[PDB]
Amino acid sequence: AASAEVEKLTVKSVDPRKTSQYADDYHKKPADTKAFSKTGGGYWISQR
Amino acid sequence: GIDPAQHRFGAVGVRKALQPGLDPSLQAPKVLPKLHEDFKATAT
Amino acid sequence: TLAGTSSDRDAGIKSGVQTVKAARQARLRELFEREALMYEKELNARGLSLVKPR
Amino acid sequence: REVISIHIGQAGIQVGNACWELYCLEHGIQPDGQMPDAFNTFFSETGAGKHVPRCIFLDLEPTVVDEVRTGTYRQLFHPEQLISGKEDAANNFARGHYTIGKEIVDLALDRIRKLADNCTGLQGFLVFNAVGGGTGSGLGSLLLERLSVDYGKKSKLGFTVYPSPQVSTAVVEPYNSVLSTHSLLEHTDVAVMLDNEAIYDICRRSLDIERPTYTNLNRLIAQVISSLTASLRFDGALNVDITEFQTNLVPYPRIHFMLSSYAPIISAEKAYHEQLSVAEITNAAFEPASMMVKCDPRHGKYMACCLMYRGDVVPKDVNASVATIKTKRTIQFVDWCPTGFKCGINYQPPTVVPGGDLAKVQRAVCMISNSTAIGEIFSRLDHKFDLMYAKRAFVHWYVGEGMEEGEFSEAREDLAALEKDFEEVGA
Amino acid sequence: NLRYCFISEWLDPASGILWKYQLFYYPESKEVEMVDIKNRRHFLKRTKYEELKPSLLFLGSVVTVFSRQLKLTEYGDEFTRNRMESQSERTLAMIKPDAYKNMGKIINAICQSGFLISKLRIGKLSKEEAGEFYAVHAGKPFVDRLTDFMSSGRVVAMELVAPGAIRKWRELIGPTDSNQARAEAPGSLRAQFGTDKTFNACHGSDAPDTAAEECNFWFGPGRYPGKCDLAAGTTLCLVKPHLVADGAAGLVIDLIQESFEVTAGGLYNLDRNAAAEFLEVYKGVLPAGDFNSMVEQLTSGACIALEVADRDGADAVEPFRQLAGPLDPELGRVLRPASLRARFGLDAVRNGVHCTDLPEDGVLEVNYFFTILPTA
Amino acid sequence: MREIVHIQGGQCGNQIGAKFWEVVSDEHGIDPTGTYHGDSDLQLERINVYFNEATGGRYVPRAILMDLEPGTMDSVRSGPYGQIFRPDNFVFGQTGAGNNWAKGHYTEGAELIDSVLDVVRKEAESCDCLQGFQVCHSLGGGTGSGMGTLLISKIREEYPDRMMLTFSVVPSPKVSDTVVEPYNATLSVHQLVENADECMVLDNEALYDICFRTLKLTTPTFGDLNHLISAVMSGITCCLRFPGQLNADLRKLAVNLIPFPRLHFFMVGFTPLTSRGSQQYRALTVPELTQQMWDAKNMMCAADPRHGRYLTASALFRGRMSTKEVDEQMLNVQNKNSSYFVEWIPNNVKSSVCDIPPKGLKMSATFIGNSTAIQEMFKRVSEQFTAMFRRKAFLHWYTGEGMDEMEFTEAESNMNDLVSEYQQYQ
Amino acid sequence: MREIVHIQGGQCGNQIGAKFWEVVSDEHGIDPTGTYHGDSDLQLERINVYFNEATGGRYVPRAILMDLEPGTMDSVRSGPYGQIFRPDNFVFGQTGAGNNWAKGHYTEGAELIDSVLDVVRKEAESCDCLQGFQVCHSLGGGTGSGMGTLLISKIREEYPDRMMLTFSVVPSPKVSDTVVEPYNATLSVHQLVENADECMVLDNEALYDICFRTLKLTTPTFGDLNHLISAVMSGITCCLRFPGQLNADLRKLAVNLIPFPRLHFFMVGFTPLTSRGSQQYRALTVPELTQQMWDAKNMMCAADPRHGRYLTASALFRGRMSTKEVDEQMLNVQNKNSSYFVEWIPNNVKSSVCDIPPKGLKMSATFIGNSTAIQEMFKRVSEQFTAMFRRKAFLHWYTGEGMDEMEFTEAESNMNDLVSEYQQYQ
Ligand SMILES: Nc1nc2c(ncn2[C@@H]2O[C@H](COP(=O)(O)OP(=O)(O)OP(=O)(O)O)[C@@H](O)[C@H]2O)c(=O)[nH]1
Ligand SMILES: Nc1nc2c(ncn2[C@@H]2O[C@H](COP(=O)(O)OP(=O)(O)O)[C@@H](O)[C@H]2O)c(=O)[nH]1
Ligand SMILES: Nc1nc2c(ncn2[C@@H]2O[C@H](COP(=O)(O)OP(=O)(O)O)[C@@H](O)[C@H]2O)c(=O)[nH]1
Ligand SMILES: [Mg+2]
Repeated sequence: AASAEVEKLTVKSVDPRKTSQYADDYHKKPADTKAFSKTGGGYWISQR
Repeated sequence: GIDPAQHRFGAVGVRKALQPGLDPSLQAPKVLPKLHEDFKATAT
Repeated sequence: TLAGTSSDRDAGIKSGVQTVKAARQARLRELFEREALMYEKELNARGLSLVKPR
Repeated sequence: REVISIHIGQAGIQVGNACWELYCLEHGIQPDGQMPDAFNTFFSETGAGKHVPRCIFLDLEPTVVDEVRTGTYRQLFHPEQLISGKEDAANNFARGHYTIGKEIVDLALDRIRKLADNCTGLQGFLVFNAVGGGTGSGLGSLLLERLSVDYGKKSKLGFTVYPSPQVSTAVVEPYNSVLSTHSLLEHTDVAVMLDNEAIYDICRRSLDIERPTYTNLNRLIAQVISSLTASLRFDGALNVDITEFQTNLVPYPRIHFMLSSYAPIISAEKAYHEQLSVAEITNAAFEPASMMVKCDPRHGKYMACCLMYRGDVVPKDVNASVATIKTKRTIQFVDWCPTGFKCGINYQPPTVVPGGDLAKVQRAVCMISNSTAIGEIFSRLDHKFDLMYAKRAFVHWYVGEGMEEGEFSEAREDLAALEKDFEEVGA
Repeated sequence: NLRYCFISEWLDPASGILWKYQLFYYPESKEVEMVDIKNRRHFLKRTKYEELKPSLLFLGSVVTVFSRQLKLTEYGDEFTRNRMESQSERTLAMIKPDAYKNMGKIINAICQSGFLISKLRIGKLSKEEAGEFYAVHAGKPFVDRLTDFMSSGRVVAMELVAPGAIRKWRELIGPTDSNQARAEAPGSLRAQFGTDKTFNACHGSDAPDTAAEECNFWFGPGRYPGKCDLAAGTTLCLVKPHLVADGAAGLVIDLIQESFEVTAGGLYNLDRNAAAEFLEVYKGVLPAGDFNSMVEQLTSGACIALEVADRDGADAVEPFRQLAGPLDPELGRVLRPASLRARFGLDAVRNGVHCTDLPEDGVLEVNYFFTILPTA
Repeated sequence: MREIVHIQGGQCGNQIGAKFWEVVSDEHGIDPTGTYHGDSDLQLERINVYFNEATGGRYVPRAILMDLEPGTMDSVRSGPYGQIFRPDNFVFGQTGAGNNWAKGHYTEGAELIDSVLDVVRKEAESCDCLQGFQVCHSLGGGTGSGMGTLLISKIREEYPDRMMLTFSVVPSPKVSDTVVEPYNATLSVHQLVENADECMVLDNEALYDICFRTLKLTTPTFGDLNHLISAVMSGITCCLRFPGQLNADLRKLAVNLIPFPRLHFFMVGFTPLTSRGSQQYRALTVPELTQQMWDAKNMMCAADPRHGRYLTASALFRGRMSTKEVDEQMLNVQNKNSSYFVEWIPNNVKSSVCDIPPKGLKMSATFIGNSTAIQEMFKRVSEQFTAMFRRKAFLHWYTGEGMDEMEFTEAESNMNDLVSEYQQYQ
Repeated sequence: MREIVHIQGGQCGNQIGAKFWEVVSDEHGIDPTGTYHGDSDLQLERINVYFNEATGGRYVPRAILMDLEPGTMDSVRSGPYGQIFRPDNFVFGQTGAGNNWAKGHYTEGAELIDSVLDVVRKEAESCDCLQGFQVCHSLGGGTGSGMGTLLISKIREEYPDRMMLTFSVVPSPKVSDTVVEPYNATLSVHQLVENADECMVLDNEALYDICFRTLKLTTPTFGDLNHLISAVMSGITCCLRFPGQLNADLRKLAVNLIPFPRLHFFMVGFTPLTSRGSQQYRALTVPELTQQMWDAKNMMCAADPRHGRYLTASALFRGRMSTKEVDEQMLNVQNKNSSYFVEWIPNNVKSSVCDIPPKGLKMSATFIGNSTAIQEMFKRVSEQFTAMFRRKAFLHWYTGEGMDEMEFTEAESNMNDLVSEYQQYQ
């Protein structure tokens, strides 16, 4: 198994799941949102 | 060992079966073989 | 301040005691997360493991 | 160019609760309301360092609404747009359309008025609801009516969730469905069907989640909606706005029902598995194993299709692929529309949600078609309606609310007219 | 049938009026009943509590029934009188600073030989504080120098309740001259931990009335004499009702006194509203267990709590946490056998000792537990 | 917001209500002293459905006791969570009906019902938006059946737009307390089919069968059976007090379950029920819960569901579960045993999921089936009734108090046309 | 994945199954408390065939014990590896049949078989894809033969598409326990030839002779006999539980060994079996195993195979071997003793290799031969049946319970036509 996934599982071992599905799933850490930028999706076309 | 007069003659909960999370005896062992859990993490 | 006024309960702002209690809970959770990440390695040093929820 | 989005019912506001999560994650907005012009179609910038969405959640039971008022996105909508009633309509079309509607619709449309007034370049509306329930069906139909008499000329994108054939969680949803279509015909402009069992099979087969909750379903539905509006939000090589679906996809004043699909719906390890390119995703967009409505398009003939491409897509290979599609003979078109396609290409790739199940792919496809399998779906619903109505079951709840048998008979013959229209158009 | 009756009083949690609940306890069926003294009406019917030790109930004791802790002020019946005339013998068995360094073994010996500790308190006495004590011995110059010795170290004072309690304690102490006690009986506690006749490790009241007065001096109604709480560099440890009941308090405190300096400790039988506050931060975590169950076990009985401080005086939180080991007794027993939670912690919620967990948190818990609860 | 008031009638109803308020208080985390000491903030948010804060976080139940003997009042101040109640709400007679339906409906009713109507009026107008009323009583007793039944009549005459739940135990011949059980049950049924919206039929026979077989207990005292019915009632009204991924209020459950205005007698069950010796050997999955739900030995009525058909059914799940798993299980059950369900209604099984399990359990269920097998129970009651009525036994204490024979013939008519129409839809 | 449920009937069946589950749990490395403690990962992927994960590594066997007298169940819970079964799987009567086939098939069956059918059903749909059922019972006793036989009939009627193994011991006059042995065996075999898919015949006489000659034991208790039968049963099922260079499932062996629908009575052997004094003096090669395998004194039936011909034969090997050596050894055995094989079927030997040996051994084998020497056993039994039935001894304890005489004549005719067609194909 992936080491990071195993680490995430042992992290979730401590949470009691005493909250609702909504909060437990839609929770976000402040570092989860990346600032907006021109990614390499389809932007190499217009940057010629 | 019976006093013929004072002795009482003749032959003499469900929460525990309902909410077993509180029961201290019925629990997970909480320590398992590493090989077993490494199989389980990919299996389940 | 210790508690809120009458307008705080309507504005939804939590009182001082409530906010300090919540923050304390969460800091504690962080500490125990670190401790669990330590105990997992200490167990795999022996060959045993923690049980993980499903 | 600005568009507002209303959410009616237990299902609609959860789907929207995934949509707005997706939007803030795409535009780099923190859920607390600030960033650390492309957003302008959704978020109005009030004052400074704050963006509030152009939407209204509304429902009659307060439990799911104040679950939002206490969830993570408290600071996004403050508590005055989230309209909440006191008691539920409880799967009762008449109760939602006449009893509680008459007290909630005025406040709702009074709020939507000053939302539109804050807006300046209003494109259209898009609504979110499931027709099986009571609130989403009844007062949704009442709301669409009053909005159509309000503006009329503006496009209304109805993304409805229909009942799946065999997997179903209610009992009277045939009654509520039929009563919903009777108004959804003559009110909305472009109505997109999204069933549940097709999504279940999708996450079972491709994404291989074997225990999927509602979060995963609403997550990928939000991906489809986001892929629909990416042409309005971001600049691409070939942009397509909301007014195009009105012309390109609806050949008749009453035939507006659209099956959606999406590709590549791929997990985090099958992405490394598969070599991703444009030809195969253009293929994968057309097999019934990746459609959002459980129906067989092999049985039907396509009327018109639309293809939203996102990411690393050049136009030569999408042209080559649709050339291969039109020359294949496993699918068939109608003899009316030789130009059966409408491409659209945008530069931004779809984003990932941390804790989600989808990986960061370079490109993606949202297919939206029009066919006659939908005419088959409505007949499937009409049959199971007629069986229960044959014994007059559950009727006394509706009459007890204050409705009668007349609207039942006329909605029945209305769908009968719709069935005739689809079968004559198929010829 | 047999019935033991006591008027107990119970102040409630948010309308201040105290009042008597009279209580009937049946030993044969382990059954407790309650009828309010005022209003002539029943409060609690013939229900099986069976959670109160019959030995534990005595005059002035505090027992919690159905989430209300009501101390038994005094019995009503003369039958109950004779029956509890037997048990309710109280004495003040305080210790001297020379033996304070090894008091864990002493308390172990005490409760393992057989006794009851009702109330326990550690303090440091000022000169006027030691002179307030020993009031009867004011004329003796021997005692006038004793008081200066006594004012030096940290003293411990415990109330012992037992059948024949005054006599058993005057027995187990041994004569005041510890040298002659060493010669006479090695099992005597004074002979075991005594230096000189001038210095005796343990002091025992010789009269019931004298004990009743010194007990009042030490922990009277509003009296909290010689409080000695050092907030800086200290941690809080809770000896739980499990250990209080079984008597492993001596087994734990000597062990922790071996590694750290122990400063301030008391027997606090909390109310539910105090336990909720003290604990309320561990409801987020799942290793601790149900918050409601964990709080319930803590209110189910008396508990000791000591201020632990380290030799170096830098910080005691981390070293004491390594000493305490994991939060679960199973995890401790597997990978930290030297931990005391592993040593005598039964299971998840019946763990032996509770401990502070954060450096920002140690002094907060300590000053709370030793100023806030005690003042109230 | 949505409001439920609770009414307890008769000795059996009062003791059931006592255990019910015990279980509810435990789920919301308030101690018997009336203060809040729970953990999750999900508990604070919907306690207005059952409680009112009085002065500083003190929650009194929104319940009305109703009886005729003080011995019941002692037995409800008996247990803990007994002092939590409302002293004024102890509206209470003094004579005692004593297993006489006429005494509970004509004599003592005339002097007690005005008082209970006033106090229930105060409890109704104390809150803003009523959802419904919830009464717990019996069908065999006198002070429970007749008094509570008139109470139901006067209330439906007062508030005709609110829901009504009635937890009613029904007599069975194997476990039969009194001898006039059919004389009271038939009249209770006669009035309930025209007044109440739906009724949850219970019985002690099935409860003892459960406690013997699946619980493997030794001594199931009455506190246990009341604990089981309490867990059932908490499972029914969990969707109002707790958020879920698919919400189902009381009226929503009623309109999904009741196809005809007279077809509203439900059989109920609960899951999981495990013996403490075999609890460790069992897994916790949705199919594990379903295989015990649809077991006929787990129903709480003396009505074998495989002796008839289901008209509709409902399954309220508690705990974080997979929705796809919920629906596929209901579909598989509906497809395998295809003959045991009614034909002319598609998808007879409505379901709902809540995120909050009961305390101590990881994942629980509550089944409510509106089957046609209830006609067997009404038949086994009506036969006892007509056997006694052919010889007019025990009739004089009833007719001599104000009642007449025509009422008994009307009860026969309504019971009989009722069971004929269940047979019609069978 | 592919699933095998276990059904144990009667006293012998329960004690055999006890040893069987001891040795299987030993192979998969689970301790007698029910948790995993093995070392290799190979054991984990194929415990789903014989177990169900309950909670935290709690693997309960997919077994069902069934009898009529609590002595056997107590002896099951007494020994080790008795604490791992699910107590709900201890489906169990109270009266006791006691060597009366009519008691085991007509009276006590009517109230035990519905219950065992309930639990075996619930245990069948608990898994996804059934491979078949596996029943261990006797043909001499009453509660084993009769009850197990009816269970086989009910099961083959419900799930006719799944495989079925029956390990059945038969009585012999030399080791004779009871008096009604032919009255039991004849009727059970009469029912097995139309219900069971295949049967593995055992007998205590050959086992005693094996422990005398080859094992050279002093006191051959029942523990070792059941120990040998367990090793046989683990040997036949090892293919599913472990990978191998050539895998042979249950249906694969059936279609390889059964040429005609009534020719399905197998005799079994086992290798290696060596005395402890000579345990280290021996070698471990495939020829060494083959010599001990094809020996006539190693069969586990009282039927000398050299008095007949093998219709077919099969050998399942366990351990690291070279299939070239395996196949040439089979070829040598078929070429040398060419008279002992049938002519009109070439290459009468099916083989298979699995790469995991049993615990403590380097290499083992399991022989399954469908020969025609079994007709000696059935003539040996049927002649005793005729000797008793011709003068109607003991007949009335059967006729007085529901059975009639034509059933006995039916079993006679079916036994006779079976042995005649065996003699025909010889
Ligand atoms: N895709 C999706 N569908 C949902 C979700 N929640 C509910 N539904 C569907 O909604 C249909 C019923 O309507 P609901 O939205 O649940 O309830 P409602 O429309 O508000 O009507 P009321 O229950 O009377 O308030 C069901 O058939 C569900 O399949 C969801 O989270 N995602
Ligand atoms: N489950 C349960 N049933 C009860 C209890 N007490 C009485 N009953 C039932 O009530 C029936 C008699 O009705 P009763 O309680 O006397 O009604 P009442 O006289 O009007 O109050 C009997 O058949 C009992 O089975 C109880 O504590 N629990
Ligand atoms: N191998 C073996 N055979 C047994 C054992 N117990 C009994 N038997 C045989 O089984 C026959 C009796 O079967 P029995 O157990 O009485 O069957 P039941 O009465 O129907 O349960 C006897 O001929 C024994 O040889 C055992 O433990 N091992
Ligand atoms: Mg809804």
